[PDB]
Amino acid sequence: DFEGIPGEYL
Amino acid sequence: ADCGLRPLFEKKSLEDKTERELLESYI
Amino acid sequence: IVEGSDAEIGMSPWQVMLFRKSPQELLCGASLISDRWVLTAAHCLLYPPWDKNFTENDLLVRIGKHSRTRYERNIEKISMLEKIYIHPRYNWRENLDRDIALMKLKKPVAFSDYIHPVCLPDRETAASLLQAGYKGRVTGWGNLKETWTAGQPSVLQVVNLPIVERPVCKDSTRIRITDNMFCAGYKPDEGKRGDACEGDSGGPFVMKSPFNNRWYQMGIVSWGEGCDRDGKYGFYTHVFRLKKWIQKVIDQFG
Ligand SMILES: CC1=C[C@@H](C(=O)N[C@H]2CC[C@H](c3cnc(N)[nH]3)CC2)n2c(=O)n(CC(c3ccccc3)c3ccccc3)c(=O)n2C1
Repeated sequence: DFEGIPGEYL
Repeated sequence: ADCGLRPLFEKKSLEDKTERELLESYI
Repeated sequence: IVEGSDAEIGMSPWQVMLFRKSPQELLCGASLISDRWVLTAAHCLLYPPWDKNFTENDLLVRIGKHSRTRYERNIEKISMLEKIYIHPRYNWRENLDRDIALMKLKKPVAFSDYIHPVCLPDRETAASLLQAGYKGRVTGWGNLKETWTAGQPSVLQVVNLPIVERPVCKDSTRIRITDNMFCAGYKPDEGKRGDACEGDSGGPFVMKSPFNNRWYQMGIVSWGEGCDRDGKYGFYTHVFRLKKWIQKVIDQFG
């Protein structure tokens, strides 16, 4: 349900 | 300090919709 | 939260959402105690019986969120952990005794109208506010109901709960309650409900000092028997009881 968070966090 | 003084409330001197309840409970 | 309501934007600036990288998922609540440290329950991290042992790299701490699901950019801040410290004597084996844990931020978090720390209680405040009948407030993005027939809420939720007497807490359950726990909620007699639910654990149980207008974290949401059951109460880490500890690592490790 969550919107994707910016990649640099991963 | 500033801990626990909320900038959108305690800071503009505004109360949140349910806080009353609390204060009242510390009767 | 069972029986709560949509919180107000900026209502809980200390509200921390402990996020899981793979799968991308809500894991727990937590609270901002400083610019570098987050406060949480150990059980969100270590629960051997559930094969639960998260490390410094499994989690992401998102602060200043309101929306449960949306990446709220320029508003919320996703941060990375330095280290996790679990109370050396946390008791997952028996009663989840000493369910406390400190999480260290990779970098200082910038306070905004949405990001602001809560205080820790002192002897006198802890003293005068931690009394039965006295209502605390719990917030989280946990489940609306214990199980949902027919991870649920649109936005951060709120519920204000009465602190209950020991013996009442002790009657409630079959678990060995300790000095480091405290229970809350309405008696089946008070025609009034609500509770923290699943996904609400580790989040803050705060009350307002009628003396200084400051909001203080008196407990961390712990264990319970289901959510909102008649005759049972929600359990809470006794934050002020474990202060000697907080104080200690916080200065061992900065
Ligand atoms: C990671 C864990 C967290 C937590 C949880 O899932 N908790 C769930 C249940 C309600 C809780 C909760 C609801 N409202 C508040 N304030 N807390 C939040 C989500 N927990 C339990 O309560 N037990 C069950 C409980 C128990 C057993 C027999 C009889 C009564 C209660 C238990 C507590 C402590 C140690 C071992 C078992 C268990 O095995 N765990 C594991």
